[PDB]
Amino acid sequence: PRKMYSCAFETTTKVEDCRVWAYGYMNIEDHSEYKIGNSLDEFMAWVLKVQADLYFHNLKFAGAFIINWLERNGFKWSADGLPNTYNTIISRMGQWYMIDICLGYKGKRKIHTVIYDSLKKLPFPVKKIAKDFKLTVLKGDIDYHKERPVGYKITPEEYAYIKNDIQIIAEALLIQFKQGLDRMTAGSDSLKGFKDIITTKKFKKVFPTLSLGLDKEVRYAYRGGFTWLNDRFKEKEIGEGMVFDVNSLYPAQMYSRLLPYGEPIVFEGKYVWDEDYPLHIQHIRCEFELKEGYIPTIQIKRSRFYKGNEYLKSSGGEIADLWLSNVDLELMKEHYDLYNVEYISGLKFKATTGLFKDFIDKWTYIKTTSEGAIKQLAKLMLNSLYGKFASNPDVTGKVPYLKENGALGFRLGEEETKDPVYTPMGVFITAWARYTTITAAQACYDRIIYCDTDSIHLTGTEIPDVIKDIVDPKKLGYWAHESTFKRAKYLRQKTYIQDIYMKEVDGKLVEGSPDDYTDIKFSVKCAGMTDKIKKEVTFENFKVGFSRKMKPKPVQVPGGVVLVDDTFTIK
DNA sequence: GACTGCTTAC
DNA sequence: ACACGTAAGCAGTC
Repeated sequence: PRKMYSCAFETTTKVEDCRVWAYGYMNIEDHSEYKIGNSLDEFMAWVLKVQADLYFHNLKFAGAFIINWLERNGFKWSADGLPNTYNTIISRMGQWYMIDICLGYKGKRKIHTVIYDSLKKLPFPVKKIAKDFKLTVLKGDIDYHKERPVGYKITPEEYAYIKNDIQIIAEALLIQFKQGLDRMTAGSDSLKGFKDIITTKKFKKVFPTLSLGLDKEVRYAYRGGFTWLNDRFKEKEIGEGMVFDVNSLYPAQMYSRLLPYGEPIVFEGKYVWDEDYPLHIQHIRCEFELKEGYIPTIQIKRSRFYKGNEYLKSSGGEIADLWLSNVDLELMKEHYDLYNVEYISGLKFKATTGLFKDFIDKWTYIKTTSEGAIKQLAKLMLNSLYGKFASNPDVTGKVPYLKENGALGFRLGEEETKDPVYTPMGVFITAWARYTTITAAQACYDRIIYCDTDSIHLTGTEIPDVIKDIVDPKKLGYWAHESTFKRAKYLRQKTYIQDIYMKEVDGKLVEGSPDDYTDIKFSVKCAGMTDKIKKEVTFENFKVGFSRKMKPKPVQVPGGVVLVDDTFTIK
């Protein structure tokens, strides 16, 4: 039997002086078995003997400290699992999944302690896990800036906070492991849950392995959310308005859209219609013009002519090279005039609906019928599945080492390649989401202000008639009226403020309407702006210019990581 | 269009 | 071996 522990560090804040001042571990399966202490050597002496699986929330962070120690106490990075070495899975993007510390072997069997990221299983802050999973959480936090020299003694209150953090996550992990969700990541749990229901044998045949060449081509057609500000509202304080968003955008598409499967057939030129293979990805080159009355939908990245975040009113005298799904292209043909179109090549796929039916209604049932923890875990299964079909088969890692200056650096290791899952499915799921949002926006063209992925922001407070049929606050894939606002200011993409109408229901501040409301609530959405800076935003100062030197930046230094204060400015 | 290394929005 | 993202954005290095 292999033991699991929930762990945490607290650490100092000086660049010149970065160390652990307290540590905690708790047996996930026996919360009475735990220890708080003030020494890394002591923690790490234990790490090297428990021969168990450890979890930290945000392994990226405690990890820098762990590897700084390992490197100064006789360990080296090795992918081959030798004695006195450590292996890691750290992605190209600097996301941390594992630290495997090998001590040796008894017979064939490895003797080691593996450290994981509980954030990868439970992707929220600890405070929120507590609230949502109905677990005990203390209000407030440890005083972060506070002088703590070597041999600082942990106070009773800090012991309290440290014990509570590790317990919140112990209790949560355990509920998850008990539910069957034992894999490394929330995403791995979903996909395994989905494979379980359709069976591995069928999965392999319905979702075959494409070559790296084809996968890369399918991937040129893989895009995310539609994020668009109607430019007539740009940097202009408006009055009343309202926000609708879809109920579970992605699962909604998975439940009922025509989605691709099986071994694709490659074609040259322009796709020719085929009932048996009715979905396709088409490579074209063309010019185009937005028609009057229509929202733009063509966004061109990775070219020296745009400006990859703009949705374009026109191709501006240049030939646009793009790989598109048939959903993209059908929308695009209806919003634009496309001309001088060169149809190069493409793949076509067979298709069906309800490949995800059994999965989705299983966990939706579990969601509708359960409270707190299990309810959350059921949301987690539903929402973590689709992202995972389009997994990049390039798993080239990052390898840690100590730079000559005592701090932790990173080099890219060898090219590694895993088998492609089923990237076309990812292409179409997100294609359908976009179509859903854009056609709703366009139906409300005379009122639209903004969209971001699953949201449409409209002027005025009455529900528009074209939308009235597909609006319901609960039904999957329908639009829910989630808020109404008194006034708003949209600066650019992912950058807006709203004064939301709220009201008191059971003494709680919950969204209301303009013939209801008891109160207003200021709300700041602004990518890259950390919550402390948001408090400084007001309606008057929220504009290109706004700048505050209050932004934490984590920097590598000898010993570990330290948050340093940086500036955030709207440019 | 292509640095690194990080943030939030969804 | 084990490993969901895309998108839009700021600041500092060389």
